[PDB]
Amino acid sequence: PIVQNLQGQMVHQAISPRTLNAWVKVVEEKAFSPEVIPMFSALSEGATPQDLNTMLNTVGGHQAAMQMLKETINEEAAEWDRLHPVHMREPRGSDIAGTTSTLQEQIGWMTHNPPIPVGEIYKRWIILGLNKIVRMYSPTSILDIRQGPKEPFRDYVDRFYKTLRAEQASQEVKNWMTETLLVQNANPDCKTILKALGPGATLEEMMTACQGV
Amino acid sequence: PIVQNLQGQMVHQAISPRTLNAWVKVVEEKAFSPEVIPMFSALSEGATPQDLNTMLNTVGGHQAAMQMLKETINEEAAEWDRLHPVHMREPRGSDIAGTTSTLQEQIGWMTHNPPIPVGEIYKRWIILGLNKIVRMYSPTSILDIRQGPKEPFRDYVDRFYKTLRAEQASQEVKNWMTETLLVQNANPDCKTILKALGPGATLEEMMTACQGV
Amino acid sequence: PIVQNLQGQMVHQAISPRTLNAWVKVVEEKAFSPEVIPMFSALSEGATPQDLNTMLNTVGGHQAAMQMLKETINEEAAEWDRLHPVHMREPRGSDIAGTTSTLQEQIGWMTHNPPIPVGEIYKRWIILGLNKIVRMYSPTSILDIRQGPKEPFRDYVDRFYKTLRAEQASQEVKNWMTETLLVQNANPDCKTILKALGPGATLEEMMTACQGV
Amino acid sequence: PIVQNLQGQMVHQAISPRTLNAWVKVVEEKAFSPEVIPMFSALSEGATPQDLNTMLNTVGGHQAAMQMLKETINEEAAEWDRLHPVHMREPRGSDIAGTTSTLQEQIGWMTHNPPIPVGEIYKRWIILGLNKIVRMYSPTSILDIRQGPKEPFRDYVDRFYKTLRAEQASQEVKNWMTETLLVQNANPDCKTILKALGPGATLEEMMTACQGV
Amino acid sequence: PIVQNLQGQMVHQAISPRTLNAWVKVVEEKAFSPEVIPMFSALSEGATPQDLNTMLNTVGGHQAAMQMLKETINEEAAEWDRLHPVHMREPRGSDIAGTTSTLQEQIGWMTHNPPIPVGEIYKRWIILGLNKIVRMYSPTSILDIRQGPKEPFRDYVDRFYKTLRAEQASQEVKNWMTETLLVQNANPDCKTILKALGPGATLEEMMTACQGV
Amino acid sequence: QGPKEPFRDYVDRFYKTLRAEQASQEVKNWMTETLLVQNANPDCKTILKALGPGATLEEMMTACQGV
Amino acid sequence: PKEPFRDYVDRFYKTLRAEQASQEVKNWMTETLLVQNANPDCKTILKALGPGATLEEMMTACQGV
Amino acid sequence: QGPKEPFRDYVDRFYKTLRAEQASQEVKNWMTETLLVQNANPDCKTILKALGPGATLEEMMTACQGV
Amino acid sequence: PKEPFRDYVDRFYKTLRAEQASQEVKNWMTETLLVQNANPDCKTILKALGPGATLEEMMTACQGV
Amino acid sequence: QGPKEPFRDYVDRFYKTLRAEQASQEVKNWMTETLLVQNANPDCKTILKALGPGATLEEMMTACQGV
Amino acid sequence: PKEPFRDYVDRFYKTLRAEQASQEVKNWMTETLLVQNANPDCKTILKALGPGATLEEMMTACQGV
Amino acid sequence: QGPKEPFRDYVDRFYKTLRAEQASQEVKNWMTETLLVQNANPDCKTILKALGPGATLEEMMTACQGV
Amino acid sequence: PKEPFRDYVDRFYKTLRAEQASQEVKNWMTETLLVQNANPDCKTILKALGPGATLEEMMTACQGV
Amino acid sequence: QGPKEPFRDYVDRFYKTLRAEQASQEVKNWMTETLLVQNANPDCKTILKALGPGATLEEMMTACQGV
Amino acid sequence: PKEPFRDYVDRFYKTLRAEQASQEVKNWMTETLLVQNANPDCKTILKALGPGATLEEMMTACQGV
Repeated sequence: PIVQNLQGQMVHQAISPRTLNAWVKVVEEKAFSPEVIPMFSALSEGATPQDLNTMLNTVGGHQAAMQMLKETINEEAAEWDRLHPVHMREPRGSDIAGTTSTLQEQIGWMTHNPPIPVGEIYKRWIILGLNKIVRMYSPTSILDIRQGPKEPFRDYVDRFYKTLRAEQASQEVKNWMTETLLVQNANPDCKTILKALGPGATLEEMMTACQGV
Repeated sequence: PIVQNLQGQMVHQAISPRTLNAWVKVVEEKAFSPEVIPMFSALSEGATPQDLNTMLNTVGGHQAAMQMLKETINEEAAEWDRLHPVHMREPRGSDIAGTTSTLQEQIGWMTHNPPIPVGEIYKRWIILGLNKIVRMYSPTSILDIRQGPKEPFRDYVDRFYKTLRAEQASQEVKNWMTETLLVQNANPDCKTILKALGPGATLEEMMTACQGV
Repeated sequence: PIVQNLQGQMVHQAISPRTLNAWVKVVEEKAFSPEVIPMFSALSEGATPQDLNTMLNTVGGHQAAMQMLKETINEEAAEWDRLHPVHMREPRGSDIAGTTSTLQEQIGWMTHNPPIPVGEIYKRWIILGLNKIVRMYSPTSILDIRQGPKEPFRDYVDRFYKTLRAEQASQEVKNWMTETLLVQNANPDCKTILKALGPGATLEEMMTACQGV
Repeated sequence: PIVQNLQGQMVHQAISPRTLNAWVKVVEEKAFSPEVIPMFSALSEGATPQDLNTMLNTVGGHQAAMQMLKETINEEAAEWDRLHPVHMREPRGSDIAGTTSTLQEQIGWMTHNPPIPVGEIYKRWIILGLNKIVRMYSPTSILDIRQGPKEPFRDYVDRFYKTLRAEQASQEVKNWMTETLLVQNANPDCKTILKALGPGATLEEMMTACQGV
Repeated sequence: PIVQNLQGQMVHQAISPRTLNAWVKVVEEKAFSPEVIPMFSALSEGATPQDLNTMLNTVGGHQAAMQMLKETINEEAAEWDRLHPVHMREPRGSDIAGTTSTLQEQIGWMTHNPPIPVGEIYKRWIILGLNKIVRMYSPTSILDIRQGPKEPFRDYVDRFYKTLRAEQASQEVKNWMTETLLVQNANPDCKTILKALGPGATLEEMMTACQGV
Repeated sequence: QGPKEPFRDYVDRFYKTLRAEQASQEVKNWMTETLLVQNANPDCKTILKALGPGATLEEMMTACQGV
Repeated sequence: PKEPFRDYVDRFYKTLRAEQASQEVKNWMTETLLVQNANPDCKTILKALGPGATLEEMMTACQGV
Repeated sequence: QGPKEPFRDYVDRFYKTLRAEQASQEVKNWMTETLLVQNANPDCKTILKALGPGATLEEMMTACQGV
Repeated sequence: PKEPFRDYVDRFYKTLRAEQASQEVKNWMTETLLVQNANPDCKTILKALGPGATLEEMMTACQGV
Repeated sequence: QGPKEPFRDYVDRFYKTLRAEQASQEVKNWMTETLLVQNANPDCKTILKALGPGATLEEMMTACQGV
Repeated sequence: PKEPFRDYVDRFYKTLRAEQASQEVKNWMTETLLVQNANPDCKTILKALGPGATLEEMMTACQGV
Repeated sequence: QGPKEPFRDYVDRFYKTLRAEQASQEVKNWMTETLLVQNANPDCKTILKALGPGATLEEMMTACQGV
Repeated sequence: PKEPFRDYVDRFYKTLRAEQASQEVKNWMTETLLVQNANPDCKTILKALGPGATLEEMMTACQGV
Repeated sequence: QGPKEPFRDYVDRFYKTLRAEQASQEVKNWMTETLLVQNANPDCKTILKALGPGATLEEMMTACQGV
Repeated sequence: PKEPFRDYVDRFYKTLRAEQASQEVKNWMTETLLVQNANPDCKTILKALGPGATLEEMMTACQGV
């Protein structure tokens, strides 16, 4: 992170040891279940690119996942260099990625007016790679999720949304999936309740109708 | 949060990374079980509206829940604008919600004399939305909770109160529910013990009578 | 808590958000099992009455438990007013409870010479209420605890002491309970080993005799 | 702990609330399993005797364990007074134990040149008492540990070493126990593999030979 | 760690008590499962050799593991003394290991220009020893890992990679192992799917082909 | 509600009981909304739940007649 | 009896094109009679819509039961 | 208490034993309150628990006679 | 024998309106005799109230057992 | 797809249905890619998955004919 | 029928060395005929490669099925 | 110890073996205390454990004779 | 044989009041003979006390076995 | 290795296969050390593991002949 | 056949004290012949030591198999 020093000038604060341990727990124990993206996004709040690379040094070891992450970062760095050609110096994609930039360059950019938020930029490329990894480690297609013959509708909704949260689908597809597939893949008793609501039903109406089904 | 700087003037302290991770754990792993409201209320102590929005950026992803939260916030923001028409400037509902206000406006209001506690105000609108979400994700009506034929009365009381804590019921209804339904839905042996106490029984008397039932 | 400011004068430090979350976890998940009293006592180290009330705002919601806590606090506040009649001003019971006192009154009392430790006083009234609540939520009388026919003696000793720790019993009764009931309620094989030690046996002798029984 | 104040003079920092809660978790939930000694040793890093007594106020409640701890501390305090007769004043055993010494005496001793490290001294007496308690609560003699007929050798080695770590045995006895009993109490198939290594085998050789046995 | 003091000069900050407790949890509870190396690497960020030795004082007790660690450190210290003969003074291997160096020597080296990063050097020797220990405590050869007849391919990939992460294999061997053994040891149905991809398949292609197999 | 009981008869039983019930009007409001659906016959209950909680008694009867 | 509801509808509206009642009557005819002359199962399903149902609602609800 | 034993007889057994018991008056207080109910016959015990712990022995006998 | 307790009460008080003892006797009559002439099960339930029971307590306790 | 149905017939069924389906072109894109493989016959599905998602319909038919 | 695919290939190419069609024909002969004259199982496996398959792909795919 | 073996005979077996055992005197001290009780016959072992670890061999034999 | 140990003790001490040996003998008589003339089970239990046992220890140990 | 196969024959099978194997010399080193023991017959494998990984092929054969 | 290995050793060395070959031969005799004349099971166990085994290794390994 970045902290105002005793002289009032902004200075680096290293990402604290037990924060990195909380990220190591998230990488090692949750096996890229979709909550890894929220927890990465949270633990890296205000992280400089040096801090973000300090976190990715423990995605290393998951060498298949790390490869997908590195190539996604490189792909986005090239796309940055394409969208923003050459005119502190303005950061190139490798400067955003914290490989070629100095720490003082990173903090300078993040503390500029207007800010050049290279940390919270690079964090988007990393989150996009983590989305690819969460897809790879997903156990099921959304089309495989069906309600158990005695499964509570809440628990099926959780299985469904947890899977949907991993999918590649655009929001327009996720809307269609929510309405059609959540109804379609319910068990026949609960499906009968859901069908009676008609196509415009909110998830609130669906679940409140199916309490104790 | 808000912290007195080295100059003695009040300044922003960002909600720390591992605090946000503790909130991500509460959203992701506890599936809007009713303890999500206490834990939100605790983790957001002294949060500015910018901090609260930083926490809600991880209710996003639970898109059905996030919709209920956004529309509840907008509903309360309109109700604020109705209850407090136009006369720092006094905050409009979108200023309470931290969308249109600056961070310095938020801290200025929260540090005024008397304080204008826009953080601990907005936190009530958020908690009201989380109550709607906790209802939606509740597994059972309070009327579905019945003591198992060999369930310890303590464990049934916990199942009952945990469900009652999710319900929409006003306190007058919750009082009636406690006295009549907790007795009514006990198993017949324990119900016989509870009935013998009469209608005025405290929960202490009920549980102390039913130890080892 | 209370912290020496940059001017050297003592000032309030708010009980930190993730400390309150650790208390919410203790209230919500451990269901007033007896370790709730140690964890309350620990998390509230150096808490002012405003801090303690900030912690009790999450016992609220457990409305039966909260009622027992409020009436125990009020009972102790009246007993304080009785034991210390009217002569900073000396704190009345409601000043100890942090309802009628200002934060500066609370810190002034806690930092006086000699100290008037209104925080670590009020914390005793709260712990006394938590003892009543731990009794109510206890699953068994100490007289119901018997060693399983193949239960290791250590595990029965833990079940016994965990229950004994919840009981109302004075220390003289707890001594008698330890010696007579721990022997009496062992299974007949282990009971035979324990009886052979005679009445003066320490718990160390009992357990070291019963390793691998 | 001890911290350099803004004037550069050393001053007390109270053992933080959530550190005490992490110790309460270790005492309450791990039932004096042998890792309680490492976790006590870690959480009490740089603790003054006042801090250490603040931690032992939650071993209280485990009244049998607390008695063994108190009498071990008193025994060591007398042994200190014997080994160091009367000549800040030099600390007596009760000054090491933080009962008769002031906080400023404790910090003065710990910050002297050479240091008089009354905290990290007293912590040894406490750890010696915790060793007695870990023995009492041990479930088995080391002689009771035998490998299951299909138990992986790693898991038996863990059961064995975890038990050995609780035993009274001197290091010379622990060496003999490791070599003879770990071989002797293996199941006959794995025992056949281990015997083939001869008496000089390292634990590395034993385990690498028994992978997938 | 190392922190800039109020005078701007760099000074020691002790590795905080609850950080050491998080390491004790990692050593005691995770039984040298391979995530112990990431968690050591994370918790020891910026650790001086005195801090690292403070962490290794709780690998002590796992006396077989501690022996492998000590001899690996001594082996690397001798190799350091060989690779860097005698010319602050330049650190010898025992100065890197923090046995013969002073704390001020350690911080002086770590804060030099260019830095002499004795902490993040010594941490490599420790991690190399932890790799030996993780091998010893590994439950299986990579050749023993086979997919269950109904095991999801994701779960077999996790079992495989978790085992591969423990192995001695160089990266060239790990590449060959990934491609040939992951295919070879799949169950015959999933193996049929994997074989159809040909030898060049990425892990992404393998897993996306085997979703719901 | 009985296993074959017409919904108009069950409504009559319910409100006839509710007049004797001694709880306050606030509780009776919650009762009329929650219990009337909860204790309905499983077929009739399935019809009623599809109306949602805002339905009037007239609408509930109009839907459930002949179920 | 067991005629698919779309076929019963087609018969009904084909007849309603022929018989010559006034518009208010034809409205009432569709709304009451299309339900009341339906198969007993279909009639039971259709009454769950109440009196406001358009034909599209009736067909999408019934599905031939 | 026996499976058919009159409560007055069980009280006589209990207090006759309590006079021989060697524990202090503090323990005997706890005994008279806790054990007398705990070891009562399950029917009689069900009557006694409904009186609550503040009941006198006279009240306990007055309630349990003829159970 | 098995008469519902409300009916036994009604018979008793209907009789107590007729027989002419003084008020102190009538008080004692309700309190002792309404219990002691009850059905044996009802009598067993009613004695659990002790001597202080009003008729409302007696009826709400017994419920016809 | 049927247990013995030729893949060209299943493709005809699928796209004939897809023309009647009322969802937007964005959804239909996702449908044509995902559902066509997902609902294929297990043998034919095994052939299709080996082509990967980038395969054209012509390639899918060319592979699955005679499966 | 059940001849191992390598032996069928060897027979085919041994024959293709003898019969005298032009190069474009020989290319088409290997590509179409080596598949179309294969055993029915082998033919089924080989068509999964499409028309671009080299002989090395054909043999490493078929493995004699 | 055998299922019927007199404790004096088991002590003779044990110490006769202990003289042949090659471990150091520190280990033999731990052996004589721990193993002698641990490997005793379950009845005899129950007698021995009640003496506690500080008992002498003479006391152990004096207690276990005729068990 | 199966006589409760308290009764055997009472017989023994009643006899020891009568027979006229000197005090050192009477001490030895209680200590050795009260054990050695006991029932074989009682004797087995009592030897577990060793020679130092007072009569109160003997009775509280034996309990009539 | 076969259930009765002489170790010299299994070594010949293994290295004859290893010459055909297309992996690099780094992989073949790991193969010769790991697989030769791992795939040995359970009796022969038990002999081989007792030699440890540093043993030469000559030592492995010298130990396993006649197993 | 089934003779305990210590007894076979004792017979062998008792004989080796008598027969008069030179020292290099006696070394080879102990090393090869003590194994090769052993019982077939013992011989199988002993070859697992290789040629370097001293008699103490041979006895502590074999244990009479």
